[PDB]
Amino acid sequence: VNECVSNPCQNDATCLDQIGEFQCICMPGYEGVHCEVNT
Amino acid sequence: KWKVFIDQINRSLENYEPCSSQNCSCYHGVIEEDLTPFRGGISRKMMAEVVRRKLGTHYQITKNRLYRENDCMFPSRCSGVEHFILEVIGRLPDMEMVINVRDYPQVPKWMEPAIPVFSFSKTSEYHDIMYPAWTFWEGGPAVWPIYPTGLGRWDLFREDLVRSAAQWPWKKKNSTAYFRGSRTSPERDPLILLSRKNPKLVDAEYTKNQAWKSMKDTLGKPAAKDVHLVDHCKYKYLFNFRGVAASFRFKHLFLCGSLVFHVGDEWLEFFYPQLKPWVHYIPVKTDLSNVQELLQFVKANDDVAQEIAERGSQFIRNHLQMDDITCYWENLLSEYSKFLSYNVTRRKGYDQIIP
Ligand SMILES: O=c1ccn([C@@H]2O[C@H](COP(=O)(O)OP(=O)(O)O)[C@@H](O)[C@H]2O)c(=O)[nH]1
Ligand SMILES: *[C@@H]1O[C@H](CO)[C@@H](O)[C@H](O)[C@H]1NC(C)=O
Ligand SMILES: *[C@@H]1O[C@H](CO)[C@@H](O)[C@H](O)[C@H]1NC(C)=O
Ligand SMILES: [Ca+2]
Ligand SMILES: [Cl-]
Repeated sequence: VNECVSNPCQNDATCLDQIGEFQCICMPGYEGVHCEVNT
Repeated sequence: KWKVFIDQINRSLENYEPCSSQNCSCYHGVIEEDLTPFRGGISRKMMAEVVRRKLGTHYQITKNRLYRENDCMFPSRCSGVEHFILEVIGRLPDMEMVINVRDYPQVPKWMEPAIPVFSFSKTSEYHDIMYPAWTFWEGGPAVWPIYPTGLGRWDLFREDLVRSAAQWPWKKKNSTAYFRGSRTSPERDPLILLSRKNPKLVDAEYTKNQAWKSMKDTLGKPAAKDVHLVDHCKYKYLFNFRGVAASFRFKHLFLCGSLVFHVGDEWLEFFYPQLKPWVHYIPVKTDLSNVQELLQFVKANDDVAQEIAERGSQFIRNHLQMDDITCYWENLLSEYSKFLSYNVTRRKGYDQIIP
């Protein structure tokens, strides 16, 4: 399963599907695993 | 000419046992069924195997305190689960469990012996134990721009949907069936294709999700704009499909007061066994082969269609409240703990989940 299909990334971040893993690339101003934190 | 469906509805109502409970006991059969594979007991060795295999996030409860391994693949989903566990932990006995926060279940039924993993969705071909999904509090899909921090807060969404339903009484709703979602299962394709062929019959369009790579992911058309669930309520007929597993869409559609068209009968959440075809919603064949006949039927039997929609709305309104979610967590974990055949000891390095 591509974990990005269920939109784990908040605040219009980009989701990258890695080997059975995901990464959220935040818009500037956001941080955290889900880009949920305001920097 | 509708006798066949009419008789099915009469039959289904004759079979129907309404839940009269004021608590989540409506669902106790689901707990009993999901724990049946573990009635011989869950050994320490079995738990070590689940943990070793990284099928989920390892939680422990001792002395009414919650502990967890460091790693959680989806922190917001762990946070949502923790919200409910912490609400009820003052009344929970000592236990430990592995809670899978991925979309897909982890324990196929042919695995012997069965090992215990909690997942939000399964089919009867899995031995995972269902739990109320994280999204009842937080961590559901972050659909930009409508749910920028993730679909959650069921308590608030309930209020918004009931208010929207009041703005769209049945007789004012639009007769074109409606769906807005992404291509998380190809089982959705026939509806989008029917919509493109017959847009007065069905308005079904693919949005994009965060895994989008090309126009293939929307069947060769520009992605549709995302539409808030409260803006679904103006439509009489709302479709629901599986995605990777079951979808969070389903519960919301009932509260519109609209008639839910539920496609397939394999992928479940814990509350689905209490929603009954023809009592609470219209069942649609997995392949959509009877969808046009069903849409003609409801249009020609609008009184019956409204009765079904009202029953489904009332069931979610009365038996899927936030308190039902908390209740189910408490009853599920209390019953599960009875099958641990050993005494749990907190693991070295597991921090406490506060507060
Ligand atoms: O335009 C949209 C698209 C999606 N969603 C909601 O976002 C979640 C994810 O929907 P999607 O179809 O992308 O995937 P699913 O989880 O249904 O497989 C579901 O609760 C949908 O109801 C929504 O409210 N409006
Ligand atoms: C839950 O409701 C059932 C009746 O539906 C009742 O028998 C039971 O005692 C109730 N439990 C609690 C704890 O209120
Ligand atoms: C009902 O909704 C459909 C699909 O969105 C739209 O094409 C149609 O014009 C609407 N009909 C009325 C009478 O509003
Ligand atoms: Ca992935
Ligand atoms: Cl996933």
